[PDB]
Amino acid sequence: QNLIKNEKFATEVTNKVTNPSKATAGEWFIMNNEADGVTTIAWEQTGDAKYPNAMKIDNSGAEKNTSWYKAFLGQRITDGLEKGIYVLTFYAKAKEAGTPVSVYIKQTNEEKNDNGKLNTTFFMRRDYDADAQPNASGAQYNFKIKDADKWTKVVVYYDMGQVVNAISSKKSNPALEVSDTDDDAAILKDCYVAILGQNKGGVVEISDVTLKKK
Ligand code: NA
Repeated sequence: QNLIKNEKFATEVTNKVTNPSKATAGEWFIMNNEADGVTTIAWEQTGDAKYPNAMKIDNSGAEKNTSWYKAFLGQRITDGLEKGIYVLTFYAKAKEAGTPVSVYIKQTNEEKNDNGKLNTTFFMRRDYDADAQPNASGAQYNFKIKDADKWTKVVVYYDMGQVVNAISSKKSNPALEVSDTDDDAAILKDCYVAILGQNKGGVVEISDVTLKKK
Protein backbone atom coordinates (compact mmCIF):
# COMPACT_ATOMS: atom_id res chain seq x y z
CA GLN A 1 0.00 0.00 0.00
CA ASN A 2 0.91 3.66 -0.39
CA LEU A 3 1.94 4.85 3.08
CA ILE A 4 1.40 8.53 2.17
CA LYS A 5 -2.08 9.96 2.83
CA ASN A 6 -3.85 12.65 0.73
CA GLU A 7 -1.41 11.58 -1.95
CA LYS A 8 -2.90 13.64 -4.74
CA PHE A 9 -3.64 16.74 -2.64
CA ALA A 10 -7.34 16.31 -3.30
CA THR A 11 -7.88 17.76 0.19
CA GLU A 12 -6.54 21.32 0.59
CA VAL A 13 -3.38 21.55 2.71
CA THR A 14 -2.89 24.65 4.87
CA ASN A 15 -1.49 23.29 8.14
CA LYS A 16 1.79 24.87 9.06
CA VAL A 17 4.02 23.70 11.88
CA THR A 18 7.15 25.26 13.33
CA ASN A 19 8.74 21.85 14.00
CA PRO A 20 7.86 18.41 12.58
CA SER A 21 7.56 17.12 16.17
CA LYS A 22 4.26 19.02 16.36
CA ALA A 23 2.85 17.72 13.10
CA THR A 24 -0.16 15.40 13.08
CA ALA A 25 0.83 12.18 11.36
CA GLY A 26 -0.86 11.04 8.19
CA GLU A 27 -1.43 14.57 6.94
CA TRP A 28 0.73 16.98 4.96
CA PHE A 29 2.35 19.86 6.78
CA ILE A 30 4.05 23.02 5.62
CA MET A 31 7.43 23.90 7.12
CA ASN A 32 8.48 27.47 6.38
CA ASN A 33 10.88 28.80 8.97
CA GLU A 34 12.75 30.86 6.39
CA ALA A 35 12.53 34.60 6.98
CA ASP A 36 9.27 36.28 6.06
CA GLY A 37 9.17 36.82 2.30
CA VAL A 38 11.78 34.22 1.27
CA THR A 39 9.47 31.42 0.10
CA THR A 40 5.80 30.53 -0.06
CA ILE A 41 4.60 26.94 0.09
CA ALA A 42 0.90 26.57 -0.68
CA TRP A 43 -1.81 24.31 -2.07
CA GLU A 44 -3.16 25.03 -5.54
CA GLN A 45 -5.50 23.75 -8.21
CA THR A 46 -3.37 23.53 -11.34
CA GLY A 47 -5.82 23.34 -14.24
CA ASP A 48 -4.01 20.18 -15.44
CA ALA A 49 -6.46 17.27 -15.63
CA LYS A 50 -3.72 14.70 -15.05
CA TYR A 51 -2.48 16.45 -11.82
CA PRO A 52 -5.32 18.75 -10.84
CA ASN A 53 -4.13 19.61 -7.31
CA ALA A 54 -0.54 20.24 -6.17
CA MET A 55 1.70 21.96 -3.67
CA LYS A 56 3.77 24.87 -5.00
CA ILE A 57 7.14 25.76 -3.46
CA ASP A 58 7.76 29.30 -4.70
CA ASN A 59 11.25 30.70 -4.02
CA SER A 60 10.71 33.90 -6.03
CA GLY A 61 11.39 35.95 -2.88
CA ALA A 62 14.66 34.23 -2.03
CA GLU A 63 18.09 35.96 -2.00
CA LYS A 64 19.81 32.64 -1.21
CA ASN A 65 18.97 28.94 -1.49
CA THR A 66 16.66 27.78 1.26
CA SER A 67 17.76 25.60 4.16
CA TRP A 68 17.07 21.86 4.25
CA TYR A 69 15.69 22.10 7.79
CA LYS A 70 13.62 25.29 7.33
CA ALA A 71 11.41 25.05 4.21
CA PHE A 72 9.77 21.89 2.92
CA LEU A 73 6.57 19.94 2.37
CA GLY A 74 6.38 17.21 4.97
CA GLN A 75 4.39 14.16 6.06
CA ARG A 76 4.98 12.38 9.34
CA ILE A 77 4.61 8.61 9.36
CA THR A 78 3.86 6.68 12.57
CA ASP A 79 2.48 3.45 11.12
CA GLY A 80 5.76 1.65 11.87
CA LEU A 81 8.15 0.96 8.99
CA GLU A 82 10.04 -2.29 8.38
CA LYS A 83 13.76 -2.66 7.79
CA GLY A 84 13.56 -3.10 4.02
CA ILE A 85 13.64 -1.10 0.79
CA TYR A 86 11.07 1.55 -0.11
CA VAL A 87 10.43 3.68 -3.17
CA LEU A 88 9.34 7.28 -3.01
CA THR A 89 7.75 8.58 -6.25
CA PHE A 90 6.03 11.81 -7.19
CA TYR A 91 5.52 14.19 -10.09
CA ALA A 92 7.08 17.64 -10.22
CA LYS A 93 6.86 20.66 -12.50
CA ALA A 94 9.40 23.54 -12.59
CA LYS A 95 9.12 27.07 -13.96
CA GLU A 96 12.75 26.93 -15.22
CA ALA A 97 14.53 24.03 -16.95
CA GLY A 98 17.18 22.46 -14.69
CA THR A 99 15.51 23.29 -11.36
CA PRO A 100 16.17 20.59 -8.76
CA VAL A 101 13.66 18.90 -6.52
CA SER A 102 14.77 16.98 -3.47
CA VAL A 103 13.82 14.45 -0.82
CA TYR A 104 14.98 13.17 2.55
CA ILE A 105 13.36 11.00 5.25
CA LYS A 106 14.29 11.94 8.81
CA GLN A 107 13.65 10.88 12.38
CA THR A 108 11.00 13.11 13.99
CA ASN A 109 12.15 13.19 17.61
CA GLU A 110 15.94 13.13 17.95
CA GLU A 111 18.08 12.68 21.00
CA LYS A 112 21.12 14.81 21.81
CA ASN A 113 24.65 13.43 21.64
CA ASP A 114 27.26 13.47 24.43
CA ASN A 115 28.35 16.98 23.30
CA GLY A 116 24.80 18.49 23.54
CA LYS A 117 23.94 18.78 19.82
CA LEU A 118 20.75 17.23 18.39
CA ASN A 119 21.32 14.10 16.33
CA THR A 120 20.27 14.15 12.68
CA THR A 121 19.20 10.63 11.67
CA PHE A 122 18.10 9.83 8.11
CA PHE A 123 17.31 6.74 6.08
CA MET A 124 20.04 6.12 3.50
CA ARG A 125 19.29 6.62 -0.13
CA ARG A 126 19.85 3.20 -1.63
CA ASP A 127 22.36 4.27 -4.27
CA TYR A 128 24.62 6.05 -1.76
CA ASP A 129 28.27 5.00 -1.83
CA ALA A 130 30.51 7.26 0.30
CA ASP A 131 33.66 6.07 -1.45
CA ALA A 132 32.36 6.70 -4.98
CA GLN A 133 30.38 9.85 -4.04
CA PRO A 134 32.59 11.76 -1.62
CA ASN A 135 30.75 15.04 -2.20
CA ALA A 136 27.17 13.78 -2.15
CA SER A 137 24.65 13.53 0.67
CA GLY A 138 23.81 10.02 1.78
CA ALA A 139 20.41 11.25 3.02
CA GLN A 140 19.15 13.81 0.55
CA TYR A 141 18.31 12.91 -3.03
CA ASN A 142 18.26 15.65 -5.68
CA PHE A 143 16.84 15.40 -9.19
CA LYS A 144 17.10 18.02 -11.91
CA ILE A 145 13.83 18.64 -13.68
CA LYS A 146 15.06 18.82 -17.24
CA ASP A 147 12.22 20.70 -18.95
CA ALA A 148 10.17 23.72 -17.89
CA ASP A 149 6.42 23.50 -17.46
CA LYS A 150 6.27 19.73 -17.76
CA TRP A 151 5.10 17.22 -15.14
CA THR A 152 8.07 14.92 -14.56
CA LYS A 153 8.35 11.67 -12.62
CA VAL A 154 10.70 11.75 -9.65
CA VAL A 155 11.78 8.33 -8.25
CA VAL A 156 14.17 7.41 -5.47
CA TYR A 157 14.77 4.23 -3.48
CA TYR A 158 15.63 4.32 0.19
CA ASP A 159 16.95 1.55 2.44
CA MET A 160 15.07 1.74 5.73
CA GLY A 161 17.56 -0.87 6.92
CA GLN A 162 20.38 1.70 6.87
CA VAL A 163 20.70 5.11 8.46
CA VAL A 164 23.14 7.96 8.08
CA ASN A 165 23.97 10.37 10.93
CA ALA A 166 24.21 13.54 8.82
CA ILE A 167 22.96 15.17 5.66
CA SER A 168 26.44 16.40 4.78
CA SER A 169 28.93 14.80 2.41
CA LYS A 170 31.57 12.38 3.60
CA LYS A 171 34.42 14.66 2.39
CA SER A 172 33.05 17.52 4.46
CA ASN A 173 32.37 15.41 7.57
CA PRO A 174 34.86 12.98 9.14
CA ALA A 175 32.16 12.07 11.68
CA LEU A 176 29.70 10.80 9.04
CA GLU A 177 28.56 7.22 9.73
CA VAL A 178 26.33 4.81 7.87
CA SER A 179 24.95 2.04 10.07
CA ASP A 180 22.41 -0.74 9.99
CA THR A 181 19.09 0.40 11.47
CA ASP A 182 18.38 -1.26 14.80
CA ASP A 183 15.21 -3.35 14.85
CA ASP A 184 13.93 -1.04 17.61
CA ALA A 185 15.14 2.24 16.14
CA ALA A 186 12.99 5.26 16.87
CA ILE A 187 13.16 6.37 13.23
CA LEU A 188 11.15 3.34 12.09
CA LYS A 189 8.25 4.29 14.41
CA ASP A 190 8.24 8.07 13.85
CA CYS A 191 9.80 9.79 10.86
CA TYR A 192 8.80 12.23 8.15
CA VAL A 193 9.22 12.55 4.43
CA ALA A 194 10.46 16.01 3.35
CA ILE A 195 10.09 17.20 -0.25
CA LEU A 196 12.06 20.38 -1.05
CA GLY A 197 13.00 22.74 -3.84
CA GLN A 198 15.80 24.85 -2.42
CA ASN A 199 17.14 26.81 -5.36
CA LYS A 200 16.89 30.61 -5.16
CA GLY A 201 14.26 31.96 -7.57
CA GLY A 202 12.90 28.54 -8.52
CA VAL A 203 9.29 27.46 -8.47
CA VAL A 204 8.48 23.73 -8.12
CA GLU A 205 5.05 22.10 -8.01
CA ILE A 206 4.52 18.66 -6.49
CA SER A 207 1.73 16.15 -6.98
CA ASP A 208 0.80 12.43 -6.69
CA VAL A 209 3.17 11.13 -4.05
CA THR A 210 3.76 7.44 -3.28
CA LEU A 211 5.86 5.72 -0.60
CA LYS A 212 5.77 1.92 -0.94
CA LYS A 213 7.69 -1.05 0.36
CA LYS A 214 9.39 -2.98 -2.45
NA1 NA B 1 6.19 33.64 1.66
